Amino acid sequence: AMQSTSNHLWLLSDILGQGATANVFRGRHKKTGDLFAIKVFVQMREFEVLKKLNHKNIVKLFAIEEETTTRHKVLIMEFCPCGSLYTVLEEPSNAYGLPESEFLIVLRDVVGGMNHLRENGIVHRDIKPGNIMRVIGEDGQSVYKLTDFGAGTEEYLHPDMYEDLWSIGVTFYHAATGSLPFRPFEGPRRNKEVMYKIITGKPSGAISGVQKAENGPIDWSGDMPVSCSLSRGLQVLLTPVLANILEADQEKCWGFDQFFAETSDILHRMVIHVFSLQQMTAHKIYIHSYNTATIFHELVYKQTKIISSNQELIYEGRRLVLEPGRLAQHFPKTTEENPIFVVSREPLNTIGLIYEKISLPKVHPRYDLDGDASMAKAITGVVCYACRIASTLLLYQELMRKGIRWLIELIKDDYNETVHKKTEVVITLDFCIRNIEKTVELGEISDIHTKLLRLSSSQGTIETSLQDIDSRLSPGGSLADAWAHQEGTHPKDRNVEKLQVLLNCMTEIYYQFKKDKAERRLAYNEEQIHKFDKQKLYYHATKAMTHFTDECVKKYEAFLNKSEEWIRKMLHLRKQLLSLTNQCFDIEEEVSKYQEYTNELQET
Ligand SMILES: CN(C)CCCc1ccc2oc3nc(N)c(C(=O)O)cc3c(=O)c2c1
Repeated sequence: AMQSTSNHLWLLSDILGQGATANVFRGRHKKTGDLFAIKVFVQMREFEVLKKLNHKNIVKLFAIEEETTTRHKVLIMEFCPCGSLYTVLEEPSNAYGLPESEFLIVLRDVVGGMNHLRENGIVHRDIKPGNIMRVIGEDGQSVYKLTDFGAGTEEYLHPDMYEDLWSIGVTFYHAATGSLPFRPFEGPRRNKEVMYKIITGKPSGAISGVQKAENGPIDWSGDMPVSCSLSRGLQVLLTPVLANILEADQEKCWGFDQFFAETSDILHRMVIHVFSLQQMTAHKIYIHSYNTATIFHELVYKQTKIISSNQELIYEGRRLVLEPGRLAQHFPKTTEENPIFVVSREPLNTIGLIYEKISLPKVHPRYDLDGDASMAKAITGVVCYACRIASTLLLYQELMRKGIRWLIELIKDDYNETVHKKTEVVITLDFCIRNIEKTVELGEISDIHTKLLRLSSSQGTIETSLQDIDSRLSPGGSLADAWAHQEGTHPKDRNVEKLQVLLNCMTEIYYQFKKDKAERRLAYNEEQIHKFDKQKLYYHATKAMTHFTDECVKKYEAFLNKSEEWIRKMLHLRKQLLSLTNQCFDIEEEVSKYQEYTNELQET
């Protein structure tokens, strides 16, 4: 049994969305077989004007047909097989926030879609992840579209409307943190009056309000949580956009013009990957392609507290000198695995990666299809977070080994250049101390040897202290990079994939529990499978957290503690080589005052 039309037909089992106004079914065309989104319920004019609406970020309304049996007005819309943004946020990998690249696609499509709607004059009123569909483009990247804006949601209401830019800020915060900005204790249900009190609290600059106790306080915050998977450079640019659109004051509201301007400023910026080798921290500098490198060093300082003049950059095993006027679009292309390492002559504190330390929530023995579903979603997102941090800690160590293996070669290049200037002084020394011996009232000569022999003696002390550094930069010379290969974790251990095996098992049990919740009750046979796999869900999470802390974190903190000591020894050797090289330049000019002095007397 199923309904049909003159051109389309759909099964009632293939139901997609179910709302108050109508329901949307997954249907096909009677002549082509292509899949369409069939929506089964003044109109003839406001619907044909939605047909001409053609935009990348808007679901195309193809045609309007009338059903056969009930003669109901049926809308033939574009089918989006990936679901809505809410479906994307339900996956455990996005439980603590979307990927940073995926987050930029959402912001670009949402802004690009509403801007086209404002050019035509359509107010969306309700903008939630349920109103934003996802389509895979021809290139493989996601494409987000708007669809439902005709005649919103309890969690995405303005305080004055609770009794346009508001729901957009809640959606972006939800997509960036994986959670809602204003959450009471028992959720926005019976604590609905608390939800209204949270919004009317209007802390202006703050964007979050977590009630971690029943009828307790409201923990405000103006910054993104630590679990946010976005880069620190993106949070600095995203925070003021949300804070200025999350307050009831129309006097202090931004409006679409200032919103579209500042959002376009973020999307027009390219990414420059920079890894602080002395702090063991990876960063992402969001800089426009037309800015100079001076502004680039400014953004590196605002994210690493490194002075611009002290920023010494390394790229692909060689030093990198950035001209203060060199545009950002002419910088070398960088990735997360091949960034621009920044080192400074000043001593820097070794911090490492900062992440939220979360534990496993206890599993309840109550057989509750809704309880086990909400429990499986939270515990699987925790493993995704631990699997995310594990891969980040592995990347930090692998980036650390390359940066250290490069820096020792850059130091050996500075040592070899000192040898070049040493041979220039030794040749000048010998060809001037012996050219006097050939020619040899004598105090004009004896004072030279008492000064030339002091130069050859102090120059020799540089040679002894240089070959010592050559012995320190040798394998096993109290500065070798061999410890980095024999301390932390490696891709050979395959720790990220060992956690990802247990993650897929927990996700399949979660997806099965997600299906078990749709079914109101299970049979006796399926009930025990739901209980047996529920216990396996705990053993998989316990096995992963044990392997995460007792292997990934222990080896990381052992590698980090070893790195903090090697940085001091490296900073100590750089100060000696710099002094020894400076002791070769000042004596290079001290032998210049004597090579022309007595060697060239005056006589007709
Ligand atoms: C990857 N798997 C988990 C997909 C999840 C289920 C699904 C699939 C396709 C869909 O395609 C839609 N296409 C539309 N045009 C509209 C609308 O316009 O409201 C709504 C939907 C869905 O909800 C939907 C859900």
